[PDB]
Amino acid sequence: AQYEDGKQYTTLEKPVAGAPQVLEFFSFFCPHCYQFEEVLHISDNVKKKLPEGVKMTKYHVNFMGGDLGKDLTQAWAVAMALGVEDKVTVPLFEGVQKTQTIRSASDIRDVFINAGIKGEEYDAAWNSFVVKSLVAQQEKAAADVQLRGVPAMFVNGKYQLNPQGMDTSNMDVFVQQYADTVKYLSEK
Repeated sequence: AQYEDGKQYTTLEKPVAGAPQVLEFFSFFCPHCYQFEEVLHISDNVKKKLPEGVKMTKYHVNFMGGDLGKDLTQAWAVAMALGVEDKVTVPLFEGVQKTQTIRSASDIRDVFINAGIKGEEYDAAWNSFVVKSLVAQQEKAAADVQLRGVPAMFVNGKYQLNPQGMDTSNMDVFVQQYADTVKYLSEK
């Protein structure tokens, strides 16, 4: 065929019931994730080709960057609860990988403050049980698929995107092939 298991995707031996339709995993420490976000705009281009009525989910992971890795997962939980993913994503990546000004939870907080979320609002979010369970979700979703690498995308809990099997000569062509694959998998 033109889309083959083990080529543009792999199949999970252990499918995950009740999984989000389109599930993406990343880490602010993850160098390809930086590419995916800032240069390739993967998430965005996938969304543009998805049928709609389709939920898109994105979660942070713990297994990179030790202690700060977990701070970042709790902070992404804060971003999700407050709906401010799109104001903090770029400065978190640049603060971690470009400028390296993020070294503690307090520095993560500064990014949100500078993005205009109020201190009081952030610290209440940070400390809230709704954020705790949002952290639990991120971890549980990763655990459900035995996740050991990012970036990672899963469709309907059964398919995993395999970008290593796509041409990288052209970044544009890489992204479209990627998004078209998600769409293919989506209609499976």
